[PDB]
Amino acid sequence: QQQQIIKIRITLTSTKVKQLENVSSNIVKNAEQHNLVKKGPVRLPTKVLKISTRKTPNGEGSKTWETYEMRIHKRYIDLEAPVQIVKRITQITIEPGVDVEVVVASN
Amino acid sequence: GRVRTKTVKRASKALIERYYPKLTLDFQTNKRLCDEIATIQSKRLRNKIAGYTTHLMKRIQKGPVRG
Amino acid sequence: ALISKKRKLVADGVFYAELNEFFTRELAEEGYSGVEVRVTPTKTEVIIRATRTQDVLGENGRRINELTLLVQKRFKYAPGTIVLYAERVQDRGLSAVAQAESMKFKLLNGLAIRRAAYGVVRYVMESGAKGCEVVVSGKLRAARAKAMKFADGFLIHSGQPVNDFIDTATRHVLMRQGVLGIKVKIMRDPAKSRTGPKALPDAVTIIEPKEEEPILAPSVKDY
Amino acid sequence: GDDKKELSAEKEAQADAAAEIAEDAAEAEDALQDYLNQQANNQFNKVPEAKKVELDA
Amino acid sequence: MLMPKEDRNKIHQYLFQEGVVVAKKDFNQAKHEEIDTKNLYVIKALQSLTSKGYVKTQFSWQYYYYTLTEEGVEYLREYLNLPEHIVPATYIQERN
RNA sequence: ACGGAAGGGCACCACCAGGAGUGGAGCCUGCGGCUUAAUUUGACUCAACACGGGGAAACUCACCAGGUCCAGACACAAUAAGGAUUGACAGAUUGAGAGCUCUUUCUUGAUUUUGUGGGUGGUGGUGCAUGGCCGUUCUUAGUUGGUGGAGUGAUUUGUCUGCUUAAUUGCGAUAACGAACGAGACCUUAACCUACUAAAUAGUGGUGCUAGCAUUUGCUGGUUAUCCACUUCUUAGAGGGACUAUCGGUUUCAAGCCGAUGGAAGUUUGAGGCAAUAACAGGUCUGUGAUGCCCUUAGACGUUCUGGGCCGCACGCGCGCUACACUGACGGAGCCAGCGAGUCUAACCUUGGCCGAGAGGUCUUGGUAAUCUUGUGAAACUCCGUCGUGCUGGGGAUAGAGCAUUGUAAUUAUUGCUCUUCAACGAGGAAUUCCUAGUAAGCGCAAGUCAUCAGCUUGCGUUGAUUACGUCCCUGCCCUUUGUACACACC
Ligand SMILES: [Mg+2]
Ligand SMILES: [Mg+2]
Ligand SMILES: [Mg+2]
Ligand SMILES: [Mg+2]
Ligand SMILES: [Mg+2]
Ligand SMILES: [Mg+2]
Ligand SMILES: [Mg+2]
Ligand SMILES: [Mg+2]
Ligand SMILES: [Mg+2]
Ligand SMILES: [Mg+2]
Ligand SMILES: [Mg+2]
Ligand SMILES: [Mg+2]
Ligand SMILES: [Mg+2]
Ligand SMILES: [Mg+2]
Ligand SMILES: [Mg+2]
Ligand SMILES: [Mg+2]
Ligand SMILES: [Mg+2]
Ligand SMILES: [Mg+2]
Ligand SMILES: [Mg+2]
Ligand SMILES: [Mg+2]
Ligand SMILES: [Mg+2]
Ligand SMILES: [Mg+2]
Ligand SMILES: [Mg+2]
Ligand SMILES: [Mg+2]
Ligand SMILES: [Mg+2]
Ligand SMILES: [Mg+2]
Ligand SMILES: [Mg+2]
Ligand SMILES: [Mg+2]
Ligand SMILES: [Mg+2]
Repeated sequence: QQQQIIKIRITLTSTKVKQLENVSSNIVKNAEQHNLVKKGPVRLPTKVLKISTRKTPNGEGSKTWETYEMRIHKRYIDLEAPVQIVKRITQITIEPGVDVEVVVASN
Repeated sequence: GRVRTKTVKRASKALIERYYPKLTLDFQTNKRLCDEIATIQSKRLRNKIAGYTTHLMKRIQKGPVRG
Repeated sequence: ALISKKRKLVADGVFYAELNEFFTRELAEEGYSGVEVRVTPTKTEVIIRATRTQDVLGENGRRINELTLLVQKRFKYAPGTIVLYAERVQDRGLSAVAQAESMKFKLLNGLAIRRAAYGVVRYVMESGAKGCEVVVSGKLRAARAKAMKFADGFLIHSGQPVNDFIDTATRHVLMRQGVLGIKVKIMRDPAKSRTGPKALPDAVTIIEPKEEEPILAPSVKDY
Repeated sequence: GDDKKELSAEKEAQADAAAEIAEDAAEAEDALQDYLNQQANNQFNKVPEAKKVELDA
Repeated sequence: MLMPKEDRNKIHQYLFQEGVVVAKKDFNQAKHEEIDTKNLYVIKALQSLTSKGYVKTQFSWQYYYYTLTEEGVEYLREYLNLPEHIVPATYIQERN
């Protein structure tokens, strides 16, 4: 005999959308499959990490420049569910690359 | 230039060679045809193809075409 | 604790890089290839994908014991907070890096030049690759530098399918007289792609109609 | 290598690869000193193993 | 190198415990994480211990990775006069 | 493969037709030269000269004047517990509170010292020994195999007159047929979705609470939850969309190309990423704990420490910046972007409040960030004034005097502010650069660098044209033909 609501926030962040979106729509389909109360995936502006560099190790040549970029996708989903499922839901839905973060609190 | 690559024209040839009943002078249906009837890897290439089989269609209607 | 998201994901990537280096240096004579981090609650799961795990492992479980400790003490985990595992790789023949260090170990074990690559090509092809390439760019026996293209089968070289299908590996083999470059290319058969696009974007297959017997004046059936 | 000994290269490379295929098919089946470190300096911690005195003038 | 026995032991000792040492390529660190001596003292100490075999060294990305080996085991066994079947990193932990 | 033979092409790193310029001036910045203790060095046609991400006050750093230290593994040997070796107070000394060395006399214990062998570092040489990476050829369109045809053979044909394309892109011609690499496909980004899934980290309408002006209802605000609703705008997952579409001119009525209509979009949708075979003694051992060999290794070419130098100034060259004014300068006043970035074992991005003319200071404060800085109220530009063609209030070099910030350090003035001083330049000789649409040009911004320093760079948005829609005249390459006694291939 236990259990109590919490008003939870799960943030998902990664560089491989397909996994991200995999774990993201998993959380939603799954925990709503057992009727919770949620605010669905909120996608934040996928921010872009640029790096511009001369290709040359030296100085010679037409000065070719070249930019690398890495993409940081972030999501979050809000839940209100007893302690059990949350702990269940945090340990599982594990995925190499997707960064899960679960805060608590309505403040 | 809008000259269509061989794989476009090549495939079109094949499609008309074996699916003239089915197909029309309408691109849009010729396009939806191309899905159920062939394995193309991309939307863009498929339309590039469909539009050309559609082209060769309107041509045949007013006289056979070589190949 | 307490980091930028931006700062972190980059920070992770560097962590990867250093980690993959250290193993690549450390597990050559074991045919090391790749890592994968798998972070969890309570653990961090480094998985060493070499070919000869028995050597990675060590007497009733040493060496990986050493290697853990190592990885551990440096990045400053807290004994137990990180864990290691050996995982013989499904057919080494389709890992560029696997066959790179092969030829390193071919030439370096006093082997003919073409016997090295023409072997490596043969084994790689025989392993079910759809295409393979071996550059040997360097200097052998004679003073001047040369290079040599060794290849067989089918490769593509441009755009996105490259990312998808061809694996690349360079390796610097330091011999008596100078060094040379080994450069390996495997192109994996897009057919078997499993996770991903299962062909060349080039690929346009027609489904083959059907012989039909027409005629037959109308008639309807009941049910 | 020279293009005049070429055959004998390809062949020796072919068989080189049959040798690799052999090892990898014989791999589809093929074939405690305790006391501890901090514990021996704790078990031999039973001292009377030094001396100390001085200080005068 | 030139270094008092105290700092020698604390390295040799610690090595026999962990069978593993790591340290950054930066001399003048004054004291390093884990062992209690000068960073200098560590790096060269092992280097000596390596050049007579005993232990191997490995570099990459600015940190030395030192691995004690079987012959070193007996040598350290000697320089700490511990009896055979003493210790190393050669314990399989608890059930871990 | 090459030609200082012929024939074709292709391109704003070619011209046409134009723009906006550089070339002249002041300064900024690189290169040379000169000078110097040293003024570290690489690179010299496109393809060296705001390049080595090279904005050097120490560091960096390689240069110069000097000063310490070994971080000289290991092996043999020698020394040697009657002490192999280590350290030092003060003084002398020195730039120095370096026991460097010296006076002096404790200390230290087998870690060192000495010798040889062998190692080891090195921004020492060699990029003409190499790897790797890069640049160039290349704003290019080239490479190859199966079955067949020719040839004793090396080989050729396929891969070609023509047409077409940005394209060996295609049509067509055809002893070839049918394909593969590369081009295309693909991928990323900017464009279209009142369709889909949603959002107090985005926003809308309604309602409460509430302010001002009107009152007859109205107009314009306030209130990160007082509630209800929505997803047009914003965000990003999944889809959809365009295939040069319909119609018509034009052409071997072929590939195509041109025009109108419709369309978010019809120049490869615009812009990128990727990119075959091959070539160069291109650049880089000064990015690498990549590396061969050579040199060097304790009076070091190792390293560190103090100080200078890379900035040095008769002068040649290159990239730039600011200007010569009135389509303007100033002074009020309006007031509008986008790509970014930000502090953990920390001192990053900074709102607000005060104080200070200013630069700044000071108290707090929000933000690890679609949540705070920030609506980055940016600059051109818009408006009402002042000035009125006069080197003028255009212009702001050079110079003095003061304040203040970064930093251990600001002198050879890091930067910022005030006052003053107020040059040359009145549109620039021969020459030469870049460019065809949201482009050119004008205009700021963030990011890299960064303690402090952008006259640089990489991206970004803002305002927004004139003139081509051509050609082979110039120059550059490509192709074919052709000659060759070249093949290490006209160096
Ligand atoms: Mg292709
Ligand atoms: Mg492409
Ligand atoms: Mg002209
Ligand atoms: Mg002009
Ligand atoms: Mg100057
Ligand atoms: Mg100095
Ligand atoms: Mg010696
Ligand atoms: Mg010697
Ligand atoms: Mg070096
Ligand atoms: Mg070269
Ligand atoms: Mg090279
Ligand atoms: Mg040179
Ligand atoms: Mg052009
Ligand atoms: Mg024949
Ligand atoms: Mg030809
Ligand atoms: Mg919407
Ligand atoms: Mg219209
Ligand atoms: Mg040269
Ligand atoms: Mg290099
Ligand atoms: Mg300079
Ligand atoms: Mg330049
Ligand atoms: Mg004004
Ligand atoms: Mg005052
Ligand atoms: Mg705070
Ligand atoms: Mg005046
Ligand atoms: Mg003025
Ligand atoms: Mg800046
Ligand atoms: Mg610069
Ligand atoms: Mg000839």
